Amino acid sequence: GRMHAPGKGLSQSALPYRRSVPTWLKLTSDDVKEQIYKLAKKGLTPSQIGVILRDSHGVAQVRFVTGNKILRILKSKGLAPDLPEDLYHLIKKAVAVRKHLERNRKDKDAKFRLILIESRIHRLARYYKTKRVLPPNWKYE
Amino acid sequence: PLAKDLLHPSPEEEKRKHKKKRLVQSPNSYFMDVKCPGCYKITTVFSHAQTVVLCVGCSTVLCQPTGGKARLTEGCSFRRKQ
Amino acid sequence: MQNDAGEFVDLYVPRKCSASNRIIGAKDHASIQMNVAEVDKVTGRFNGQFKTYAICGAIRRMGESDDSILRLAKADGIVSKN
Amino acid sequence: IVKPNGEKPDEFESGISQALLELEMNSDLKAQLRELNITAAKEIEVGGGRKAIIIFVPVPQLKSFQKIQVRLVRELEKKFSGKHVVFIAQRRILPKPTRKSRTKNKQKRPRSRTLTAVHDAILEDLVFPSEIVGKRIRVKLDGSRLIKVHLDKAQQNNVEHKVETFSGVYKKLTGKDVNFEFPEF
Amino acid sequence: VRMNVLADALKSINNAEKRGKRQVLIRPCSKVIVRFLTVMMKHGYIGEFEIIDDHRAGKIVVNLTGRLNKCGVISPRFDVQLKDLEKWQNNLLPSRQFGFIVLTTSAGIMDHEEARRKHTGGKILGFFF
RNA sequence: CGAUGCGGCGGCGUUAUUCCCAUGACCCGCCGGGCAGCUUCCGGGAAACCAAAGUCUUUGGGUUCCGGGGGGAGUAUGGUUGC
RNA sequence: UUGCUGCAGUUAAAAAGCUCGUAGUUGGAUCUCUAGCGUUUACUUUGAAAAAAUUAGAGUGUUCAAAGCAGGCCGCCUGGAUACCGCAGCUAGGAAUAAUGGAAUAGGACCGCGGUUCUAUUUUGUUGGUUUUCGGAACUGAGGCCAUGAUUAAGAGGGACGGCCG
Repeated sequence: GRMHAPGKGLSQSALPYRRSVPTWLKLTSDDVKEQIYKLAKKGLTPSQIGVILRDSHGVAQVRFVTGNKILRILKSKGLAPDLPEDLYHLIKKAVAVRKHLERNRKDKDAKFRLILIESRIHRLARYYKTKRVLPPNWKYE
Repeated sequence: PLAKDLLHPSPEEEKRKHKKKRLVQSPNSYFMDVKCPGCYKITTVFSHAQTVVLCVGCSTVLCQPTGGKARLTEGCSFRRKQ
Repeated sequence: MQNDAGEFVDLYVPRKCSASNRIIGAKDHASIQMNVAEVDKVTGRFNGQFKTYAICGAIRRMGESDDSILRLAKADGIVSKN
Repeated sequence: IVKPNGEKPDEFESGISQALLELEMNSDLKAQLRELNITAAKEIEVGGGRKAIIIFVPVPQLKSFQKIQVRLVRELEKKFSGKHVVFIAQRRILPKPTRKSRTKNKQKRPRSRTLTAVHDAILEDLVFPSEIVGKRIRVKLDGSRLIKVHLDKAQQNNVEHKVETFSGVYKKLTGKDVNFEFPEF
Repeated sequence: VRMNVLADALKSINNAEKRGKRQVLIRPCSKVIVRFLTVMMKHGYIGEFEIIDDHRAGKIVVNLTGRLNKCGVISPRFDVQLKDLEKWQNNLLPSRQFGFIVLTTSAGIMDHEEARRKHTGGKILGFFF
């Protein structure tokens, strides 16, 4: 089921068997790379970049056409962000809830949900410190 | 019950059954090409799409983001690719 | 069944179910032994030969004796293919 | 034209090298073949007498060979004897590092340099015209395996008669029997 | 979450056989399951099975003959020696006439009788009879 | 097995936004996750009952808390928390 | 009726009011040898080491037996065996199973190539002064080659976005 919820939701992406590039795809590996770079400069997230490239330009899977993933391409050049996507998003959700809580002292629900977010930050931070993508002195405030 | 070929299910039963609980996984989504009424240039869009997409040819909205599949604008004709 | 002497040391060899291949017990009163007749290829008359099926109590209770008889009849060529 | 790693060419590939030398000046494929080159070429007896031709080519050029393969096979098959020709990737297969290895395994062996990955790549490269859609592995009472490959209906008539060629050629360089079916959709 | 995939595989086969289904679907598929099923087939309990290969992690479809009484897993993987094997085949097997314990040994995954024959201990995976 | 709540998917025909589509309200199916219900010799249980309280002598998926005849007793004392 | 094998916890005695969480336990597919090694263990099989007595157990008519270590043949021919000995520590095979890592701002592997410092203690029959190479190291300025280097994306999980819902 979920991390911090009783729901057993089964809703994710089902990537097809055929890894083969579609015959109708005109864009080449280098052309896609140039597109990813141009998108990345506008200040976007690998998630958003992948969605925009899937919707607009008709690239089913970047890793199939190029042979490398979005964060990996941006890492290889050096247009990758300092904090990983998911940790950054948890921190901005945490500070948003804390900003709400600072006015509302009675909102017990907000306090409970903050505790649940903080737990996700710490559990993800520990993993990133284990893989040595963050420094070992990295704390949360 | 008791005799079904789990190996070779009938293709209509295969399509009905959930995308993740199929014998071999395949997405229900597809890639389709759009022909805008006030333009000559062709564009490709994802069946369940999430961003309002723009045709830079005439600078007009094509498909709308919805709960499921993206609703195309009136006049713009969609056709299945492979 | 057989000791190293050679002779068979047993009261009776029990019948196994034609469908599920379970041993039909001594006091399995819901177990059935059905005889299905053989027709003459030309005239379509009961020649005298018959083909026997046995179904255990479980398969009778489940209500899968029907499909089990049918699929056996299909396999043995009593029922026409398709 | 041919650059072996042993620095020792054989009569067969030295034969086919010339059989390719015409297609530059004869056809409009000179711009393609000039940059390209084959490494090895072999013959195998499948279907009890049927001679099938293998051409081992380098991996980095293979992507370019894929573009011209569909035409080149007919051109080759017309130039010399009407025989079934197919292009294979020359895959260096580095063995699994055991507790008693040589002073060579200083680096991690890539997953692409593994028996399973190589065999799957060779089966992909073999049937390039008809992209593999499904794969099954049946185990029979004796214990022996059988690989059932499920191809697409887009180029069925293209390689319908090559099922014998593929069924024969696979067992030579893998050591596993293969069968080929065409599902409806 | 899922731990000891063999446990789910053997439990699935056991339930299917008790219910009287002629085929059973197992997911996911690993070498350990394939070798275990191979040992079960070699002694003539299941018969032919197919490995439905998707790119993620395979599924097995097993033809079931009405022969298998029980097929159990032993968790965790206990350390079994030749001297202790009498005790195990005394405890788990229903008779000394038939039934087999499947050990993973340095030689490979194999039944207890072959383990005695080749003279090597290992880890207990499961039993069937 | 028939309902039901939220979302999605496909399809005759009624109606409203005049009409065409397109959205609502219905109608008939499907898929996933929830609140449940009816039926059943799947199988358990001392039974009452339970599709879990089933897959248990044919006894091992992972892990936490926790009972050991009835009283004395949630008592006495000690510690710790609290005005 | 203390349950590791092997017990219970709806009503017989029993699941914390509820969620988070560190330690603890458990953890999804996938990779077929050149006197030094090979990535290191756990696991398993073998070997030596391990006091007798005791226990199992060979031989032996204590008159039988519990015992005892004696005895048997007409000066002789005998016996005083053998096994087990948790764990851990040594020793040599196996490599399934289970942990761990071998190259990701390439100071990565493998090949011949440029120089800085020092040294081996053979050498100009032996002997005193300079300069050497060979034998052997760290530091580097480049070059060729690797089929050059990232398995998959869990009906595991986090996060993103879309239209709702209560």
